Amino acid sequence: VYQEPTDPKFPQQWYLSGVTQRDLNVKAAWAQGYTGHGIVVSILDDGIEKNHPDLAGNYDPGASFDVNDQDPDPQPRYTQMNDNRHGTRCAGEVAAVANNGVCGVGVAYNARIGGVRMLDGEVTDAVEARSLGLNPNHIHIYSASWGPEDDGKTVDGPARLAEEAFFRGVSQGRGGLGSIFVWASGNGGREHDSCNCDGYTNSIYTLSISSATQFGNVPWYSEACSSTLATTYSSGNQNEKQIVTTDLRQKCTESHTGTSASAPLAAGIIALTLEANKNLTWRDMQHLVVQTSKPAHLNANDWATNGVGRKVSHSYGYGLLDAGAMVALAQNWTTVAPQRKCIIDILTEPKDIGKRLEVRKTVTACLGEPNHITRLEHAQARLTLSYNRRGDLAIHLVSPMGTRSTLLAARPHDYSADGFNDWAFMTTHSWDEDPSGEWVLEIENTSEANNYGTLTKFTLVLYGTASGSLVPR
Amino acid sequence: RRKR
Ligand SMILES: [Ca+2]
Ligand SMILES: [Ca+2]
Ligand SMILES: [Ca+2]
Ligand SMILES: [Cl-]
Ligand code: NA
Ligand code: NA
Ligand code: NA
Repeated sequence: VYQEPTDPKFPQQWYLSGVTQRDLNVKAAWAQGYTGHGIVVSILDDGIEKNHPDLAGNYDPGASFDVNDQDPDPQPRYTQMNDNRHGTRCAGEVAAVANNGVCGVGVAYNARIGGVRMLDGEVTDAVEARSLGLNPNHIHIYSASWGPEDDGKTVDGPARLAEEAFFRGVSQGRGGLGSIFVWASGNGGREHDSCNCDGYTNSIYTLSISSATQFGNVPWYSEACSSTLATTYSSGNQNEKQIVTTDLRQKCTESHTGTSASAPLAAGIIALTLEANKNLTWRDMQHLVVQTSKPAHLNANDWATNGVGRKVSHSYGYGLLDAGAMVALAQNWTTVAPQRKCIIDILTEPKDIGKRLEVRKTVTACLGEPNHITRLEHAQARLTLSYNRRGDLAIHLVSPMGTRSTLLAARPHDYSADGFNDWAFMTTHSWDEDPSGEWVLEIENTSEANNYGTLTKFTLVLYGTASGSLVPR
Repeated sequence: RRKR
């Protein structure tokens, strides 16, 4: 009979378990025997308090480095403002020690936990790459609660070294099974930011995780976009509870908040899942998340049923992670087929955008070729366009099965005249659909202004396989 | 360039 943790703050970790069902169903995974033993998670952040009384027992120097000062020790830099507390808070969510009379517990409270000190300084492309590519045959899961500015006017993503680190990680990392990169989808809700304008969350190589409040609502800071894959609980209003974790200076906090708290909880659940089947590939893990995540009682006005019967929202992806379902489904999972990539150049000539532009194209998805895809994973619309005020644009993509993905919603603060330069807008919402057939791209001016521009390139990039489908939900 |  499984005995739940006795830690003093465990009863306040409402998101881990409860009679109420507003939780991540983590105790169910613990009771199946999965607590994270043998899995290694690294927090890419501003450092980790490696001697914290609730982290020391799980701390792994092999999962750690200090990229900012070029040494092995990721200890945070202590200041009066406690600026560098952020990574320690994230680490305790994953792997705070259980049953030791201190604070609460991590989701994967027997996993090994490290940190890369890389945010406390100028975060260059090289800094990111050295962090994302740290010890990739030892670290299984990387958690990143950071990214480009959430001002609602930035379009930015990994530069060359960081993108090379992503491809090296998913291709050769973890013994060729692929590093697992977990990303917080963003805090730009108040600025009406879109997480598709963030190349880290928008990457197919990251599991981008959004947030829900305790009462099941879209938090004020949440960013909506089609690249988000799933959701974990985090903070909301001041009547809703927050996240309990390890704090700087060997303290315990019950007020960890924002998108920053959601990615580590997902990383911990993924750690439990990897313990249940260490042979899972980076793509396997995304399939598991898609199949097991739960929309129920998450409130959003944009819930839609996709072509294979799954509910999907731009605020939540496929819904809340469900640790018990993840670990159960993982145990007998059959490895997915190798990933195929079908490139379809859509345009035969540039197209003036004007007030509204619709581009329709019927595709065969590489029929007859070795990269034929009948079972979609990620899809990208790689767009090159000029426009006089970028944030007035709304962009939608409709799949042959009728699933309408918002690639870009209006961003009131984005005044840029720089347009999009082969920007790979990504959607998860057509996962497992057959991509053969008519795709529709819609670009529209959401303002009354007389805006102007031209779409010069639209590449539809399909990823997926040609085997192994489930009967639709 | 990058933010917590
Ligand atoms: Ca150091
Ligand atoms: Ca503890
Ligand atoms: Ca953002
Ligand atoms: Cl590729
Ligand atoms: Na590989
Ligand atoms: Na992603
Ligand atoms: Na079709």
